[PDB]
Amino acid sequence: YDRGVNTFSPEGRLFQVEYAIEAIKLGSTAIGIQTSEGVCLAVEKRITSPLMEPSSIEKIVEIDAHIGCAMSGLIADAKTLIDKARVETQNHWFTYNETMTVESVTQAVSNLALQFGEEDADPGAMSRPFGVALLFGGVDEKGPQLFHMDPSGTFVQCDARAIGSASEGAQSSLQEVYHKSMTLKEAIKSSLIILKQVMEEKLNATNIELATVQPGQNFHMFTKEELEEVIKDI
Amino acid sequence: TQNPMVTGTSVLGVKFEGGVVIAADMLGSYGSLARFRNISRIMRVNNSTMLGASGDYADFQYLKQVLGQMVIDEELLGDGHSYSPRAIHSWLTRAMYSRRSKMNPLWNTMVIGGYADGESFLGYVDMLGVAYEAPSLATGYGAYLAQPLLREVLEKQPVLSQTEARDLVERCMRVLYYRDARSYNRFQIATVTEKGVEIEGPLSTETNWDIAHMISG
Amino acid sequence: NQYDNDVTVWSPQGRIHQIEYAMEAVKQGSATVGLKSKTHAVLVALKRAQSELAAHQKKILHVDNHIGISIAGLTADARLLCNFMRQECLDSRFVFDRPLPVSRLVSLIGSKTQIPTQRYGRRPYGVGLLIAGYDDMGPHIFQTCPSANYFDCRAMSIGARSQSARTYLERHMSEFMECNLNELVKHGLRALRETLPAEQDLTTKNVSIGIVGKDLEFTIYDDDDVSPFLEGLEERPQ
Amino acid sequence: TTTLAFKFRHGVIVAADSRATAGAYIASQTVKKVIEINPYLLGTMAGGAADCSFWERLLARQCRIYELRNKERISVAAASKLLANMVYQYKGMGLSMGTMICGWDKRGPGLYYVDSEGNRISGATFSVGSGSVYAYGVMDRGYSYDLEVEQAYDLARRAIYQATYRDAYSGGAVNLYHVREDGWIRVSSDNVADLHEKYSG
Amino acid sequence: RFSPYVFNGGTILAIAGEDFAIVASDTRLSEGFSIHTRDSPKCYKLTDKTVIGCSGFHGDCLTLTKIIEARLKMYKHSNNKAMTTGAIAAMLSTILYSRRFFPYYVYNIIGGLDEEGKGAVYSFDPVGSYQRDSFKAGGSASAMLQPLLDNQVGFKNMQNVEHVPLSLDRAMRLVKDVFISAAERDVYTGDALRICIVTKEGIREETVSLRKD
Amino acid sequence: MEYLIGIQGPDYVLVASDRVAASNIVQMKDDHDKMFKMSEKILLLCVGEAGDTVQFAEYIQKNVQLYKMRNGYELSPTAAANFTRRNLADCLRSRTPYHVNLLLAGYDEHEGPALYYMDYLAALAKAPFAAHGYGAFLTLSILDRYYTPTISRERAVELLRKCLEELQKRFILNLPTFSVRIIDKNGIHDLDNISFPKQ
Amino acid sequence: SYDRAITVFSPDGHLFQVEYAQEAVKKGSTAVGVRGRDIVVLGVEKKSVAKLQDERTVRKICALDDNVCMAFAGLTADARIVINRARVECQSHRLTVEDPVTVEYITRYIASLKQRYTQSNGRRPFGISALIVGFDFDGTPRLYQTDPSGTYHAWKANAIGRGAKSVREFLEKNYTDEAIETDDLTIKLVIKALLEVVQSGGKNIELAVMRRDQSLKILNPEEIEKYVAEIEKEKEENEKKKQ
Amino acid sequence: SRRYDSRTTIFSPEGRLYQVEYAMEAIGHAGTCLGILANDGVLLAAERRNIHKLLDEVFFSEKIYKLNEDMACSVAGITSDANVLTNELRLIAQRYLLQYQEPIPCEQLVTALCDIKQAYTQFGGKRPFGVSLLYIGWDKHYGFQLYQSDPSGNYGGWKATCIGNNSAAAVSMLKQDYKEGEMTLKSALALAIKVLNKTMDVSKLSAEKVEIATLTRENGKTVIRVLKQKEVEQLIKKHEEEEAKAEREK
Ligand SMILES: CC(C)C[C@H](NC(=O)[C@H](CCc1ccccc1)NC(=O)CN1CCOCC1)C(=O)N[C@@H](Cc1ccccc1)C(=O)N[C@@H](CC(C)C)[C@@H](O)[C@H](C)CO
Repeated sequence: YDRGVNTFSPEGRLFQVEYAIEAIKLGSTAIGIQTSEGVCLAVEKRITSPLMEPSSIEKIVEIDAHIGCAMSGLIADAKTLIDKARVETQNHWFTYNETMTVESVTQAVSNLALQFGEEDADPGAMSRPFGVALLFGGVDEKGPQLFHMDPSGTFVQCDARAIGSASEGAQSSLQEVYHKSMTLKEAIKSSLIILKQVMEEKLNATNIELATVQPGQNFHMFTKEELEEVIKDI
Repeated sequence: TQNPMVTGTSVLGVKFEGGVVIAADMLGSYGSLARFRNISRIMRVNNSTMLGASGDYADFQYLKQVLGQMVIDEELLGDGHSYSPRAIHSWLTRAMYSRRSKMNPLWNTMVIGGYADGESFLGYVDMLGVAYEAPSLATGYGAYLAQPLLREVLEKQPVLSQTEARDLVERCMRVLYYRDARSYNRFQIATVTEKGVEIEGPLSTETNWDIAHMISG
Repeated sequence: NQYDNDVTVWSPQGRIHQIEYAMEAVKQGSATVGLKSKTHAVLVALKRAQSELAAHQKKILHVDNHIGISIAGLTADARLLCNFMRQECLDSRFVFDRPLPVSRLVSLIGSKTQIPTQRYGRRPYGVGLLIAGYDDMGPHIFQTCPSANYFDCRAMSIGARSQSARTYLERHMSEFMECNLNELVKHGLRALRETLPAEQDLTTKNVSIGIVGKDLEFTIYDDDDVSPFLEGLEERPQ
Repeated sequence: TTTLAFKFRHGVIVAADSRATAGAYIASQTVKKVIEINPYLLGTMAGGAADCSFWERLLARQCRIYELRNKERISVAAASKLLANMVYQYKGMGLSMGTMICGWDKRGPGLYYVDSEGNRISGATFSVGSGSVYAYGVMDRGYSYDLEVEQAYDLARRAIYQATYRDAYSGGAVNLYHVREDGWIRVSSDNVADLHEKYSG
Repeated sequence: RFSPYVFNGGTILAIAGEDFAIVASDTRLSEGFSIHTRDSPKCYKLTDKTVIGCSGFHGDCLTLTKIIEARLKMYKHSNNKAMTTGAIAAMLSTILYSRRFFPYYVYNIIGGLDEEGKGAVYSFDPVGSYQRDSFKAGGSASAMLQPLLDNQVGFKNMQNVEHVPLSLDRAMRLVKDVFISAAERDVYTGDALRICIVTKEGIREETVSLRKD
Repeated sequence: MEYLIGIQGPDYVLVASDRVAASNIVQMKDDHDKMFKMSEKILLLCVGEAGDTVQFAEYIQKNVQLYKMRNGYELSPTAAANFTRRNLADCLRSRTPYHVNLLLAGYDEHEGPALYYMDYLAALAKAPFAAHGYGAFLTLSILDRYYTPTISRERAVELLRKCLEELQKRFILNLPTFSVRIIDKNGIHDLDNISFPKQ
Repeated sequence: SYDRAITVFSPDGHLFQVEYAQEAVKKGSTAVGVRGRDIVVLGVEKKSVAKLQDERTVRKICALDDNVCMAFAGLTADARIVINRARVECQSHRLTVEDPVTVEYITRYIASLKQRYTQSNGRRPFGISALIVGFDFDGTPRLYQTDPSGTYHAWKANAIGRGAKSVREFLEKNYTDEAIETDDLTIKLVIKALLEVVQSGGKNIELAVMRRDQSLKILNPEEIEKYVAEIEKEKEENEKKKQ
Repeated sequence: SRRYDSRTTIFSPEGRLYQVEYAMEAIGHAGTCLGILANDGVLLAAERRNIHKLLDEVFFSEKIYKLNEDMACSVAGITSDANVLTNELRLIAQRYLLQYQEPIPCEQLVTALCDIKQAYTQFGGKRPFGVSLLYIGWDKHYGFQLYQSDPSGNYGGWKATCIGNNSAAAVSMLKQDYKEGEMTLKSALALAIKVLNKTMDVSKLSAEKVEIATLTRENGKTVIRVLKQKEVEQLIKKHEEEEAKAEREK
């Protein structure tokens, strides 16, 4: 039995969107932590073969010099959203000569939420929701901020948040170790610990990627050596 | 409109205590020809405002149609809200500027008189979208002839009675009939008060021609 | 089951199931209350949180200096409709230099939201709205449904367990018209808190307030700015 | 206007005046005619002020998006080609604009001249603006690839100065930038009134 | 044929102090050789920290004003913050350039306070070219106003003089003086001078009188 | 103002252009190149309007290369010439016409050496020798006087020298140096730049 | 036009059309590729040898530009479409940017195209996977792999098509620094990996190589027979005198 | 609306396009049509389904279309779709000619049509063209050429192949009597007569029932000719005189 992509369930929800939420659960788990010293984003790479170059797996990307993004689920869908975000930030800079607040970027991307449909639509318009979940970590005038967005388009600020396959467990483990006054080192440490817990493979310097955005320093992707130096104090 | 055809000349306006008065002759001229000597260039836009128009009469008829429709549309709702004179003035400004920017102007210069919330309103709108408020207004040759008289009085006595303003208007229409070659000795006076809008019928202006016998001496 | 999946399909009982299913989306969100005195219009919204580490969802949005809304349902549709209302208000100010009468804005919401309920492949807006506004007809509380129907209210509540709030408001309607601002917000907060089991109550972390009136533009109080309203309330019963 | 730029052994020297006129009237003498596109990319600016500013700003935006997308920095040739392509679509519509895209590339020091007419040429030295001829004189009479840094600074500064002396539509203050491999550096910003005292006596 | 432009006159001035910003303009609206009105200030309050002065063709002045208002509101709805002065300057640049091939016949000067509380002026040309200034004039009498301020505020062409920062009082009297002098020579400048002072406290409006000829 | 010249031999095509990029009254470039490699055995000499030249030429070039990639073999000089002529003729009555005069040099494995001449109006004509620009008015006659269908490449280069020297003598424009290339069975060969030690 | 959602989500969160396209890729002739020091080699298996068919007109290896080559696996027509659009893009890049093209860039373009076809109305996912190979400026040799979903990655060596898992496992167990230390040795590695799944021949194998700043070179069946002879000799001089 | 859609451009769970395969099934019922490549030319030979006593015969052919002065094609399947595709082929050829001022290379024409067919398989929601085509031609790049294209938008270059009813047996039979590099037009015609003889359901084979065309290179120009009934009769009779001869040795 087939139906339209904008059909409502008797419960009052859109089938395709819910199914996209279901699609997220099969993606690599990622954790973002907000801290007055900066925001951190960590994610497992899930390398399926020794032949696969792990440096070509980026689930953490730079939206702008002050904003980075972590993604989980169908990455191919996420690429579009990332580019849209970058373009939005640059347009805003061009127009207003200032940086975008993390919330504004997150909202902008969130506006592409239910922009799908069949009839009464453009030829190039989306046929289905984006099967991906996003964590926007960045530093603006309101300091360090972390946001979460799902295919529903509902975006909300989080102090600490985990998305992906091991979402629930990692979220519990996050609740157990978060107080609104951690240092950034503590946040990174905790992130990597929970990551090591939830990952099926042995956590190493080529198994994941970690990035931080702090009030004094731009978006920084942790190199192999730095990753090792944090994994060191396991 | 790129080339105006049948046109009307000056339109006068002036505020007074508890109302606004506007005047305009009933002439539509086809160049130098006084072709249509019995046409109203004043419209009652609802009960709180009113409009006088200079320039192409056809475009004025268009604006009359449109404004009438807007007022009807609003009156259908009956939600307790209505178009204030300032609102109508703002709309008209927007419209004229819009047509101006399409390089297809409505060849009109208009004076909107009104009375709402105990305040007297008088607004001017160009065909280019140049708009403003003033205690006295005069379009066309009036702006060169009637307006100097109006300002002289208003700077010596800001508040006028209805009769005073009406007298001033009459005298100005007399001056205009004297000096404007495209005017006509048959005009209309519209008035806004709290009682509403009232347009008085075909008026004439008394004329003195004694200076005809001053050729020699 | 064969009349369930399209908004252009009438049931043999003279009903449209997709519209009703869309109506069910309003009850999926956190409850919200709206009430008016004779000088002020007030929205009180119970913000919801996923986990304790996630901030509470925004429920009150600014539309114009004289108009604000409280949402209940799909946040995306809510943002859409909100941007629409904002745009219409801006248009009204641009053209007439006067604020758009609330009732007319609501009418436009009705007209817009009615369209997709009659075209194949389209869907109703999955969101309910409480609109608080002030114009020269006084304060106004309006309610808009996914069925594109709208209501002019003295008081209203929509969403999860909003029945309690409704039952409360229906008793204090007579009091509402003469209350001062603080008493009005009080009543709103009591109505809102009625939609909660006794193990939980209102907090500065989970309550938002929107106020508009003859002496005040639409303002949103979120955290520490809510305390002057909460502090001054009964202990409630069990 | 009176901007000029030349590449030598130690990078790319860029210089400009700061005068902005509206007819014979001098509207400003404090105009930054050297736009900082990237920390490695500079763009001189001559002709229609709004045109140059807008289009080079848009160019900067585009280069930033390129940097984010390709995870690498845009080349001088690619930036100049980008600007040229953007401008060409408006050929004949009356955009007055003549700019120089300067920087350090994977091919070393890069310098391009880009017109609103449609020109786009790489070269050693370039001078653009109403006083370009006067600058060309002294610059050509004093140029060498083996110029030492301070010498290059002197040459550029002096050329812009003499240009301001002869050209009625050039004046204000000589601004000077140096583009090196690790990025560009704001060398100087000397007012013409002072440079007169320095150069004459 | 038909011209979509008409010059309506008007002079405009902005001065930036350490903790203040003055935006002043005459109140004369004219056309050809006639006066439209003597009560038409060219100053527009945008935000508590920002005031805009617009001179030239009145149609484009009104239009551009209303546009700026609407877009201020939009930005406020979009970012939950008010537009900073420099941001309004950049936005105005883009808006002006958006009509690059059918320009607003408008001279624009923005005066206000930056994010550090200090004063700032931004001068514009009809198609979006703008820059930050300590003081700038625009409009019909611009060439009459500028040279004195270059001398008195910029201390230009003055030997062994002290560089004492401009106080609000001296700036005010300077504005009144240059406008009074301009009313003597410019036929488009007269009637009244409105001055808008912008400090941390907010926006004051003063109104001096100019001759009526 | 720009100058192009082509001389076809029995088994080769010799082409040359000026190296000046000038604007207003100044030379802005002394090493400007007016030639575009389109195939391994095809050169396109384009000259004229500001942006039109490079835009059109590069468009044609990349389209030829696209043909090569799509089909595994290159276009013949003739097919190329008619391709460019088609493009130029199509834009002639459009909104965006390209004001470009051009020469096309080529060598085919079947038809041998070939030289083509194109008006800005997109009139294509094959010729044993051709020239573009004002300089042509001073050189063509010379080419008439001394050209023979069996001319050797050495003699062809010498003839080219006669032409360029004539430009140095009568032409009021500067034009100190010249790009010179040849095309045969072995593709495109860059020759020593004919230059005149002025200053 | 045809405004119909083709690729949609299933209740379990799957995109069935894309998976089906991947199954269509699984039915394709096996295509492998390895990356070396100064060379890069791509080889395609079961070329459906009918001996009455012209080999040239059915090659599964295509050049996109002078810099980048590409092999594929799946629906050949779709592959033609993708390949041509890729070539056009390679030229357009030169038009808008003076520089040529990076392997990563064109790979990203192809991937984005495929994804766009996974999310557009009225369309249908390309039933191909691609092994893209090149030597971008800076000398660094690179190999990438694409997927109908739109996902793309970089590999040291990989395989797609019929029995891709087998050749993937073989390559995993055979990809060393000793292997692919010389050009002929890398090519021999490709030939061996292909022979580990192909129906035992050599006239079924099409192999091509890109090297340094040179053009793409396809190997004649004679040279392939020579390398296969050396491979069959090394399998009897190091696997026969020990077993 | 969504109910009536037959979803023509959609993957089957196995990863295949059903309408394409069904179109192949349609082609399998159409008249047998083969083509063979030689050293001095190339030929097409097709079974005629329009074989009735009352037919008027007003065209040069029935299943053989001329596309270009250097190229011709034969068709198998739905004849109207075939008309569409052939007309479009002529269009493409003339466009290439108009642009480059030289005949379109055969493979380029084939790919050009195949891109359209593939386009019909990937989007639009339309049924594909139930047509397979055989292309014969000459160009200055690859000389004499034979091609085959299926409704899938897929194509290939052959030295000899068959399409239509009983195509498989015909293909194996061609494999048997093939001759890479040693094929002449005459021997190819003999092969055609043989295969068409064993494959055509109605035996004996009159010239009424078949249709043969040849493309050859003669004095700089390309010649395309459809054989008259008499010539075909000669080939048939010769085939019988070679069949009753080999059966003597028993
Ligand atoms: C207000 C000043 C500070 C800026 C000035 N702007 C202006 O002059 C604007 C431009 C309006 C326009 C309309 C339509 C299309 C284009 C432009 N015009 C006006 O403001 C009003 N005027 C009316 C009568 O008097 C002349 C101008 C300007 O751009 N000046 C150019 C010269 C110019 C070019 C093209 C058109 C008009 C003028 C300039 O300074 N160029 C310098 C470099 C740049 C970056 C400032 C140089 O060229 C050097 C100084 C020589 O002038």
